[PDB]
Amino acid sequence: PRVKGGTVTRARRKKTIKLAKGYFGSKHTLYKVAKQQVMKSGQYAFRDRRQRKRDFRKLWITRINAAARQHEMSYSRLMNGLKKAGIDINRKMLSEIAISDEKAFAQLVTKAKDAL
Amino acid sequence: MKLHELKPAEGSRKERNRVGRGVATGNGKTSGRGHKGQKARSGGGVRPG
Amino acid sequence: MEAKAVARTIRIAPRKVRLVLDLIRGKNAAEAIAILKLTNKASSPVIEKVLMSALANAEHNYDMNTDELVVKEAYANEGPTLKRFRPRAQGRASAINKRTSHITIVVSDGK
Amino acid sequence: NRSAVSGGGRKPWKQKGTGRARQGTIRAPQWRGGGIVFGPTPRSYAYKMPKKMRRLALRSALSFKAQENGLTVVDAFNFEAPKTKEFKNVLSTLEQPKKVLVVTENEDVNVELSARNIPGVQVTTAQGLNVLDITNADSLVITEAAAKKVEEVLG
Amino acid sequence: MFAIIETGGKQIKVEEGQEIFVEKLDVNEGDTFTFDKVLFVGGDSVKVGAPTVEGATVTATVNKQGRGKKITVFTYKRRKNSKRKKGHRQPYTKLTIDKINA
Amino acid sequence: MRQTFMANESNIERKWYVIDAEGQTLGRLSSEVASILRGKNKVTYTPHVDTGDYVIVINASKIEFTGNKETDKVYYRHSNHPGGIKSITAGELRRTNPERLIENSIKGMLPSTRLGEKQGKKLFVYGGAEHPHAAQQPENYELRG
Amino acid sequence: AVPKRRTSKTRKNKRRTHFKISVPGMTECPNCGEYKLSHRVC
RNA sequence: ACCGAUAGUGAACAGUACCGUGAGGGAAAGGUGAAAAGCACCCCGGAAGGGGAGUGAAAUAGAACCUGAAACCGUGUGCUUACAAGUAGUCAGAGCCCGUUAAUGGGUGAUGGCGUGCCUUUUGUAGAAUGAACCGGCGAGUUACGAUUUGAUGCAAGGUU
RNA sequence: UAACUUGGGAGUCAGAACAUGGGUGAUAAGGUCCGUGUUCGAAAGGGAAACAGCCCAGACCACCAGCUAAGGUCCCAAAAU
RNA sequence: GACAAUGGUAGGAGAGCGUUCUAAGGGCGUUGAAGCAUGAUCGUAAGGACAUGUGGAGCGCUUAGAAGUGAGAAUGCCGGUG
Ligand SMILES: [Mg+2]
Ligand SMILES: [Mg+2]
Ligand SMILES: [Mg+2]
Ligand SMILES: [Mg+2]
Ligand SMILES: [Mg+2]
Ligand SMILES: [Mg+2]
Ligand SMILES: [Mg+2]
Ligand SMILES: [Mg+2]
Ligand SMILES: [Mg+2]
Ligand SMILES: [Mg+2]
Ligand SMILES: [Mg+2]
Ligand SMILES: [Mg+2]
Ligand SMILES: [Mg+2]
Ligand SMILES: [Mg+2]
Ligand SMILES: [Mg+2]
Ligand SMILES: [Mg+2]
Ligand SMILES: [Mg+2]
Ligand SMILES: [Mg+2]
Ligand SMILES: [Mg+2]
Ligand SMILES: [Mg+2]
Ligand SMILES: [Mg+2]
Ligand SMILES: [Mg+2]
Ligand SMILES: [Mg+2]
Ligand SMILES: [Mg+2]
Ligand SMILES: [Mg+2]
Ligand SMILES: [Mg+2]
Ligand SMILES: [Mg+2]
Ligand SMILES: [Mg+2]
Ligand SMILES: [Mg+2]
Ligand SMILES: [Mg+2]
Ligand SMILES: [Mg+2]
Ligand SMILES: [Mg+2]
Ligand SMILES: [Mg+2]
Ligand SMILES: [Mg+2]
Ligand SMILES: [Mg+2]
Ligand SMILES: [Mg+2]
Ligand SMILES: [Mg+2]
Ligand SMILES: [Mg+2]
Ligand SMILES: [Mg+2]
Ligand SMILES: [Mg+2]
Ligand SMILES: [Mg+2]
Ligand SMILES: [Mg+2]
Ligand SMILES: [Zn+2]
Repeated sequence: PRVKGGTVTRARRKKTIKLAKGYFGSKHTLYKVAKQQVMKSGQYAFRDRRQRKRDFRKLWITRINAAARQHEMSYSRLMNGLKKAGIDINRKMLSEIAISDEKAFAQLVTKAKDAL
Repeated sequence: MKLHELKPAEGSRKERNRVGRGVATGNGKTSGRGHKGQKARSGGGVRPG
Repeated sequence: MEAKAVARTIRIAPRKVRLVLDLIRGKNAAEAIAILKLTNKASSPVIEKVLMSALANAEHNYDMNTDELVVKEAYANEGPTLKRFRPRAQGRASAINKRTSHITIVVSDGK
Repeated sequence: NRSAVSGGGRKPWKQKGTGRARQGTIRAPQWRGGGIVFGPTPRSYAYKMPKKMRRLALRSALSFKAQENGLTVVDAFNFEAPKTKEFKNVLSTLEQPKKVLVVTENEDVNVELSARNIPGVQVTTAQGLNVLDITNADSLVITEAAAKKVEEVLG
Repeated sequence: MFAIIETGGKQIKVEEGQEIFVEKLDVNEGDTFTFDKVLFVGGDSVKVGAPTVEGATVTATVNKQGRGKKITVFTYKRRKNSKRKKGHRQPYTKLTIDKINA
Repeated sequence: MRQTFMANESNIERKWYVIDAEGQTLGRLSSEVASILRGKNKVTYTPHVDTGDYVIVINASKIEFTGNKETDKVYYRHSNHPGGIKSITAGELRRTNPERLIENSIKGMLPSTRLGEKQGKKLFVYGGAEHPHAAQQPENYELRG
Repeated sequence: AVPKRRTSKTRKNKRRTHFKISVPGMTECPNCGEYKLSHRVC
């Protein structure tokens, strides 16, 4: 029996084109360049799911450094003092406390200074 | 058994390998022949011995 | 509240037709007629006939007053292309496309 | 294939200098209207199995029928003239399912003619028994003489 | 008032009545869960754990056990005919904080 | 995407500072001012919005170099015409346009993005002791060092 | 001599930004109640 | 357990059209509707073509007639864009507009981080090495007879025609 | 924690840099030919501005958790003016 | 339940997805099949549903069988259109 090409080709290519939605010009229209961009999009997304954790740790550290300098202390000194005092609050929570409850962050800084 | 419930004996049948049908099979493109040389060609390869 | 007229397979290229349709789109009916009469382009008499046909449909089929009508829609779609050839030098032949347009005019009273 | 397609003897255009892909005949497989690469070619699909295996298959089908209470033995068939309605009445009285295989000792023409128009009913002889027929049937209606012959030959 | 709790290898800042999404907990929807790793309690009175605040618990109610949005993990190596596509749906437990116990 | 605060234009509060360049080293003052301009001194620092503060520098003519930078440090520019390279020494630039000297130092410490350009526009430099921005009520800022 | 790359739809339409005609300079004719080109006679 | 209009004969309507001095080469091209009931009549128009009105279950089934994909060409506009340097995405993210197979929703997107297409061939290619204008269809380990090996099954000093 | 034997199935026979023991060249070459090891090839990630072959280190998937390696902590640009 | 492993080209091994046809069984369809279009749906992947619109007469599912069985590249062939 003969198997014609049929509809599977169109269905698969349409899936790729739909994934390419919002891309510039031919990249949301033509299957070949859409497929190339979607492959790149996957590779980028994998890499960036990794890099985003570093990015947000970087942001938290920057904010903690600013708060510590407000309390006359460097980030490195503050973190060493917290470690010596046995406080395991991570950098996300530390930055969020420094933003929200300034008095609680001041208490944490005082404990860090005491441990040193 | 029944004609709507046929079953070959276990291990008696294996699907044939189809080369040249995409990368994911592991036999796409070069279809297991490697790259170039006499043995990559259609009809290629020296006589046995 | 709207009336339509279409001239299909007009032997003028859609780019050329759209040049004039862009002048008349959205204007009042009398202003569009004057623009078409005084526009020095090949498509102008053809578009004018389409617009007159639309206004006649508005008056005769839908009991519309022709003085209060606006060109709500005016567009040219691509029709089938006549494929031709031109002999060039060294025995070669170069393609010639004699394109066509479907011209649509829709007039409206605004209701 | 490319040899069998009509025409296509000459080279379409010179090997070099035209700027086109090189081609050798308008009937090549990548050409529209070209030859087919491989594809079907006439051949028989039949193959053989050892005779002992054939007999074991026949016995397996008959024993599957005897199990599952799908076998019934009639005393005799008394059809002197072919009468489809009377055979249908006989099947209804025997309380048989739709798919029945009727087995006679030899070629019984009146039984065959009576039964051959009812959908799902098939008639064979003792020597004609085969795995496809038996397995397809839900019930076997066999005469005593046919059953004795089947026992005699399949042992 | 707020608390810093440690669950699912991470830390969450919570207040009463807040919905939180955490790594899948061994519990059914509608049940009561208790977070016993309280690192810090803010608000009117500040308790600073070292590492945990002894006796501090946060009670919560399990609203939902679900799976996160589908992520298509796709990678490839150019010119090597090598690529891999996998699907992932990360399980999560959604809770609502009921009360913070200092 | 749990809980990290993000600053936006609705909750950003930018202050006005005044910094004296008298007897300060060009690069050290510049790095500190660049930090303030980018908002790195704020707990609410957010990289995709400008959370920094405005900075006025009020004694640019008294900025100081170490070593032999007055005659030996050379600023080069190119007009994009062949052989259109021009140069001026740091000392000559302090003598002629000290505001440009300090401004270019700080902007060279700022990033070269659209946001970085806007943040650099937040900088106002004046050669002499007076500045025209009393209406913004700038507050004296002491360099950390 | 020849285009190195095909022109995108975006680039083509950007180029055609100014490729258009203008409505002609026309004024009303008093007696006939119609329009004509300014400085032209019926 | 052959094809179904690029398939199957080259040819479903042709050894024709067309090409060549000649031998010779050699296409493209199927489908209204159940029934022609194939649009009386009115209106704009020289006509072509339309708008009504009618026929029809349906006319965006009106003959270039079943279905009507993509490239490509237009009309309208919800968000956005005229200080900006770019493989066009991705991760973060306000603002504005919507509201779903109800899902820790949809569209758009100021601004920040990261980021030199794909294939082939190469020691090594963003490569200024190859190939592709785009879209669609078609387009490459097959079958027969032998050999060998493994799995399965039957029988076994026998097995098999 | 392999090793060997017997059978089925291969691909490979253009290699490259770095370090080191040598020939050749000129104690020339990103040269060439051998020995030894690593990496690339077929390896992404961090560092060396960018930079297959150098340094750290081998990506099953998800996380807006933590500790480190090489390399770093004035600003660009995380961390010591 | 507690331990271990899971970068990868040539290449070896395994398990599967989907297409057309056939057999048997069981079903859907003018109260609207296939096809086409859209969607914020589901599965670890190939891919599978559902709803709406279009369409107007065929088509799924289960098990097994058989292949003209999967295209993005061949200065590929034909057609259409830039
Ligand atoms: Mg068929
Ligand atoms: Mg195909
Ligand atoms: Mg990490
Ligand atoms: Mg392989
Ligand atoms: Mg390939
Ligand atoms: Mg090759
Ligand atoms: Mg080779
Ligand atoms: Mg080889
Ligand atoms: Mg050959
Ligand atoms: Mg001539
Ligand atoms: Mg031939
Ligand atoms: Mg067709
Ligand atoms: Mg044909
Ligand atoms: Mg229709
Ligand atoms: Mg049609
Ligand atoms: Mg602007
Ligand atoms: Mg500027
Ligand atoms: Mg970049
Ligand atoms: Mg080379
Ligand atoms: Mg180039
Ligand atoms: Mg070549
Ligand atoms: Mg090319
Ligand atoms: Mg193509
Ligand atoms: Mg072979
Ligand atoms: Mg060398
Ligand atoms: Mg050397
Ligand atoms: Mg060596
Ligand atoms: Mg190689
Ligand atoms: Mg690497
Ligand atoms: Mg290795
Ligand atoms: Mg270097
Ligand atoms: Mg780098
Ligand atoms: Mg690499
Ligand atoms: Mg550390
Ligand atoms: Mg820093
Ligand atoms: Mg690994
Ligand atoms: Mg692997
Ligand atoms: Mg294999
Ligand atoms: Mg398989
Ligand atoms: Mg399958
Ligand atoms: Mg095929
Ligand atoms: Mg091609
Ligand atoms: Zn007049």
